[PDB]
Amino acid sequence: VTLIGLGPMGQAMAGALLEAGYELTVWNRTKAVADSPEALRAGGPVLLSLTEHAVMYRVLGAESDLKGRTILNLGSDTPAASRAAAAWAEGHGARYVTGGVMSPAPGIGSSSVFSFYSGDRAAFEENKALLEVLTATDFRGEDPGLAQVYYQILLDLFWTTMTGYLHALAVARAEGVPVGTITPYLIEDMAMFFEGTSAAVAEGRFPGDEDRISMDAASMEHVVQTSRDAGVDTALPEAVLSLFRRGLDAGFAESSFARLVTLMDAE
Amino acid sequence: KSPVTLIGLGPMGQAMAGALLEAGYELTVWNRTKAKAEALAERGAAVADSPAEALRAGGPVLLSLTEHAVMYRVLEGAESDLKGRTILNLGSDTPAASRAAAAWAEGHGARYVTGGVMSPAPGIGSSSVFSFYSGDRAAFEENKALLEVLTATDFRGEDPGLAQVYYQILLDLFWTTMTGYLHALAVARAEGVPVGTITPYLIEGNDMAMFFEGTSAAVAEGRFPGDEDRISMDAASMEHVVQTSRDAGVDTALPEAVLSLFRRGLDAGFAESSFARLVTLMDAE
Repeated sequence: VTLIGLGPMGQAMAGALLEAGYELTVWNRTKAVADSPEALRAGGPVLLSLTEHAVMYRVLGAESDLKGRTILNLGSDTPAASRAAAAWAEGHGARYVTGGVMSPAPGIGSSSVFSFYSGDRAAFEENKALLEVLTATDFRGEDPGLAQVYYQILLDLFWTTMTGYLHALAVARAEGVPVGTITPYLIEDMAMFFEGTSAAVAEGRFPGDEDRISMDAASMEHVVQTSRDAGVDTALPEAVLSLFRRGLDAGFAESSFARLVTLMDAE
Repeated sequence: KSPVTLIGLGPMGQAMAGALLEAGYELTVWNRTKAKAEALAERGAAVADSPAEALRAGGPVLLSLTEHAVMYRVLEGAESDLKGRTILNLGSDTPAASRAAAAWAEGHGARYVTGGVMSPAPGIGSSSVFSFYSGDRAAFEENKALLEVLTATDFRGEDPGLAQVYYQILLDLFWTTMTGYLHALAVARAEGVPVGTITPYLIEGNDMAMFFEGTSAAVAEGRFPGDEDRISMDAASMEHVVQTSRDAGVDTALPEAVLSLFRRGLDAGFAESSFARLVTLMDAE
């Protein structure tokens, strides 16, 4: 097996592969082992863990050596970029599969994490056992963009939740509530709210029994004013309130919160 | 049996009234318009003719209003009747408003307790929900059993603002999370992934408890080592999220606002630090 890209994810992936008995070949620009991107010729599938797909085009003028190779791109980027990368690779005679690794670096050895895969079905199966060294696998289809669609959707919720968490902690600190005291309350049931919200969105109808945008908007005003009074930055909660206001402007006052999705949807 | 009075009959008040009736309390209510109370009167509630009369009924006084300013208006005729009463204000507002409301009430000889009810209306009465309380300790104890009819209780201290601090902190995370969830769903719909398919992944994909604990610990510490995860990478990750949304034609205001915080981190020189260090950009002076 060969691996290019030695950020934290790549180092962790390399270590798991070594510990599992694979004959690993790596190339990196830094000193920190193949002499050139040579690495493609080592014979294994080629794992990429780069910051973006644009890096793949730079790092690789070895395009002739792609013929007959299998590229497993485990770095994240847009679905469009992933589809373009696949087409480029296949144009030089390689097979291509996209991975969306749903774990931080320290989780890479573990049993509790998974990764999405999509692209070349045969190439995925040939390397499934190798990929299971890193995380459990979940192949979604032959469209090389699809694993990235899933990945980016989940990361969207993730980062929005985490920045909200930080803001909540900033309010706690500003109001004299210790981080150790508030943390268990922040941690402890979103599953229930998610399920009901998904159901309502699936339906098409957003009845205002259970919650109403006019009251939700007032609730969010109090959050923002509480942050202001405490002297904490209010950009994030204002952006959240901004969606509610848009709902009100659209005439949604008596509808449930879920109807706001129609303000975010594509045409 | 035991008497209780309630003012404010929006959804939350209506739910609270029903629970109290079902638990055998002698309830008295007052409202600006007579219609919303006839319903509870049919179920055995006394309806008072004025706010003053409602205060006199003899129980603790529960408030479930839209904001604390409303308390000053509806009780305008009735300040003299506050002497010796206990106010349990279960409506949400700012900590500063809650402190002011308590001081005013105490100035007219009442005791005051603040509630932050962590349940939607339909959950009132259930076993799985709780509420924060703060303010007058004795008054909380005297009415604890009554309050446990509505939700489990969690008394935090004598500062009448404190329960609202907790409440607002939690709602801050709650709404930010929920709007993110909606945005995620919009991307799913735009990209042709069915809501039923993506939903279990959104619910189960990342165990947030673990990330929260580690983030809190790091913030408690005071430094933010990038030796496993770093703001330059986190920023790039967020760029891909926003570009994915753009490509799909979905509204991008929310993910931009999230990205904006990472860019501020970069501008401040935080590229090599962990994500938690962004808290110092949000902190009070």
